[PDB]
Amino acid sequence: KYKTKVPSPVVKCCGATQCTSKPHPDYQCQVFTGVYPFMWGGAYCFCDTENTQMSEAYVERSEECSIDHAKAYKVHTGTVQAMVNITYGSVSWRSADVYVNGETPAKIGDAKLIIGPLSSAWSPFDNKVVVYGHEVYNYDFPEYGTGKAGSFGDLQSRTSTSNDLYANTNLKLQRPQAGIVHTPFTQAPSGFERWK
Amino acid sequence: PYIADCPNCGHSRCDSPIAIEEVRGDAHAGVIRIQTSAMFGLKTDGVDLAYMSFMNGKTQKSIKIDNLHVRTSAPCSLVSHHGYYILAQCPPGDTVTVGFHDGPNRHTCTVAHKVEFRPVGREKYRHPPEHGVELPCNRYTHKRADQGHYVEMHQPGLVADHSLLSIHSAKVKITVPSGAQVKYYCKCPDVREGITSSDHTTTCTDVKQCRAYLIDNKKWVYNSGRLPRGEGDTFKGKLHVPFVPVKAKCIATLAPEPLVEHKHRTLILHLHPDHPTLLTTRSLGSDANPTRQWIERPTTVNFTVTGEGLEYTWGNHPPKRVWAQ
Amino acid sequence: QIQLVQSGREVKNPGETVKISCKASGYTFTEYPMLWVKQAPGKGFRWMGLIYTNTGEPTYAEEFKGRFVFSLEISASTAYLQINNLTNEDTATYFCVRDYFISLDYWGQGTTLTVSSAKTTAPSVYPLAPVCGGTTGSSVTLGCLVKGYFPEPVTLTWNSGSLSSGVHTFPALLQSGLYTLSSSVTVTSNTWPSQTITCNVAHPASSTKVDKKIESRR
Amino acid sequence: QAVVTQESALTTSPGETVTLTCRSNIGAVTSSNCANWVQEKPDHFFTGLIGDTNNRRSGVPARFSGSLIGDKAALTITGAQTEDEAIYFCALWYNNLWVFGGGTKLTVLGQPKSSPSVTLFPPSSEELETNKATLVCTITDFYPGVVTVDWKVDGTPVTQGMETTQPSKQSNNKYMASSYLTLTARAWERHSSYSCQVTHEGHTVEKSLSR
Repeated sequence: KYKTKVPSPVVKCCGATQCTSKPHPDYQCQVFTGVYPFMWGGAYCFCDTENTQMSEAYVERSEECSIDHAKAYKVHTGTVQAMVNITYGSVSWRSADVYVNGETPAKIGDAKLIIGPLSSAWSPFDNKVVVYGHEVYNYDFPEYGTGKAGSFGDLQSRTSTSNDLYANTNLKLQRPQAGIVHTPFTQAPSGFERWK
Repeated sequence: PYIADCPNCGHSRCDSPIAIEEVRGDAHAGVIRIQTSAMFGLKTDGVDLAYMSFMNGKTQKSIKIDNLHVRTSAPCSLVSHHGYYILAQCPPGDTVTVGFHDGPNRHTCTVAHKVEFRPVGREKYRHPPEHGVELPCNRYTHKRADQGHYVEMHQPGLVADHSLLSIHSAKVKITVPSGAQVKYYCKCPDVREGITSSDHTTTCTDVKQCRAYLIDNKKWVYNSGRLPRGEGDTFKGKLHVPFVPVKAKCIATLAPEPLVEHKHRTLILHLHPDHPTLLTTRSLGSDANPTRQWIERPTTVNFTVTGEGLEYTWGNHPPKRVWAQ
Repeated sequence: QIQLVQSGREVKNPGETVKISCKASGYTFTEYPMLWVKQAPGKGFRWMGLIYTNTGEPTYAEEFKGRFVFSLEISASTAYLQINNLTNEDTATYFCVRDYFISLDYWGQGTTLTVSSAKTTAPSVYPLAPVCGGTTGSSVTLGCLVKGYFPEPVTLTWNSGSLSSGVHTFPALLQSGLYTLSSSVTVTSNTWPSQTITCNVAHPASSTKVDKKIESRR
Repeated sequence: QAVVTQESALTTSPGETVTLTCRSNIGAVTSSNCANWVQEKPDHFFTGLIGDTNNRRSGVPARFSGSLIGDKAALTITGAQTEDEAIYFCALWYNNLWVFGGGTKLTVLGQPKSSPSVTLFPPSSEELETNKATLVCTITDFYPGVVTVDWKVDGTPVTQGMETTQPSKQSNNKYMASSYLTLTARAWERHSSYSCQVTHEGHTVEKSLSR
């Protein structure tokens, strides 16, 4: 889930402050005029329409993104394993980890054993998978870079470290009301909020 | 201790020092991490986390925490404070409603935020019990020795203070806190920047047409949305967060055991939970044929078990398994 | 344990700059920042600001934002006050102080500045020996007169500082545009003139050092 | 933009309990003002006593305690001692800066009186080689710290030429002062009897030289 970690808006008191499209993820910024911002002393900007307010807000990974986070995957077939016990013959023991590919031995104990390949290639994982903590979902996640806001993957970071991401959150700033300092951020709660 | 604009500050939109931003009802353990714009913790100088520094005036007031109240639909329970930030064990609530008592006044602050507490588990409780299994919840720490993240905390912008703009018996008279930087002019033409000690105003007379400002950037702030930018620069002040979300194993849920009843390749199960419990199964044939249903109302259910087996998940109670030959 | 020892007192004509040092001892510099306080001759005590000896950020009192600049030789546990474009009404004493325990716990000795126009005159150092006749008691008082110098300060010791007990050094006073100072020392009558007693005077502004041994008048 | 106010002077006797207060012009003093108490002994000697209202600095006698009484910060000296005679300043924190009070001069009964030790020195000869002569009268170890110094050249009260410093506090808490009488090499050689008279707590001490 996102966090609309709003940078603190500019308030020019008499005249405009043009905004620029900073490279923050989903950097929504919209200049606003026609304010009279009550801040602790009543208003403070002495004009009345030239009072300008520039709201800016970008999307950022939550602190929970590091730890409580869904996780997509493109899943191929790989190679299956097993801790095969054989309490063999009179040997009476070997508990060894093996493979399935039909030329791999595993000389753990005394016996050499070749397994598979199995005929039952049903990977219960689908091609596309989402993963969450322990509950694994064979979900057709839309993709990195695309996820519709509100839908799953509104925030899409490659990894946790990745400062870049894709944040289609439909974050739309609105003008603050009646000459008061604040930042209307109108936004879909995450497609990670739903999906839980 | 920053001061911002609380939205429904008892009456209506005041400017409380405990103005609530970044409500996070995103964990599971009945807990919310909150940021006041007020920085409680140690005093102004050096002592005792359990004291209380908010802004009164331009000034702090680093005194005792005596009667804090976070609350929601019900009164919450504090967990710990550090910096601008408090952790508190709350129930669910449509809103969040915070406030201490200075002693002369209630002086609270309140806010909207959708809160819930699902515990982790297939049981949908409303509250953590005393018993049950432990399993990997998401939750915030008690502690402060914490660096797992840090939020930008650069300077404050100016602030209004019309207590400054007195009158010099005919002219409007600005003063200064301690030699702080007061940014000044009036609608008329007079002194145009203001980086001064206590000035007068030659031209204008009315207090209501002048720039009562306080560039007082000796201490940085949280970068609240309810902050005016310090226009000069992105000063330093990268500053940690205490209450990281951690992988605590909450003391957690458990649903009452089922009543297993045999039939021919069929489990009748008279069932009777405490709370809404997500039951589900997996007929282990390559035909999965699973089932899901939250059960809060006691219900006798049925499961066509096959020859090879079925499994059965009474909430976060462990999964069962069954031979029905 | 904790000692904040400050630089000695300066004289400076209007317009000049001064750097006052505060060398800290006994604590870990870094966990305790520094308060700079001005105690003006009449007026009493005033907070000039505080410096975060960890980050290095200064806070100035509004009265002090401008000509005043705090800095620190971190490395040597020194904090410094610099007052630029000295105004005549900056004569006063400045103290460094440690902020700790929800207040200030230790104060320095003070560095006194006397902003004042004047050239540089070296002092004349005169020995003060007892009257020509007798002078017989259990003890004896000698003296040293440091006359006619500018500007402040002068330092005075007795026998390179090994003789400090029984010494009275008298604060310098301005007379006819020049400073005059004096000191007395009292020792047992067996010590002097048996053992040598010497007045040591330094006037940094003129690079003058004078050692004057007190000799008997006959 | 706040004014801390303190009693101007307080006088007590050894063994008594005395309270100094610290008032804020903006409102009651509270624990978030972190009242500090600082003591100034003679010689520009500062030490911190209490901080954060009631935390006693380490190595400050226990006779000293701080608290909030009513709407002000207070310092109580329980069993005041002679050694406690000094100037006490309070400091209050106001969210971003410190404001110091004017200080309270406290006087404590003790230190039995002590007569001055007066010495008059003749102009040295290296100085008479400058065509100048300065008679130095030194007065030390006197208490109470108030004296009258009068010079008398040849029986006649000099009235011009003399300069007397202000009593300065020594370490033991007694005072000192010196007086100078500057003549010319010549004025020197003219007159014949010089005398420095010091009046202290009623007794007089005259130290005369003879050229």
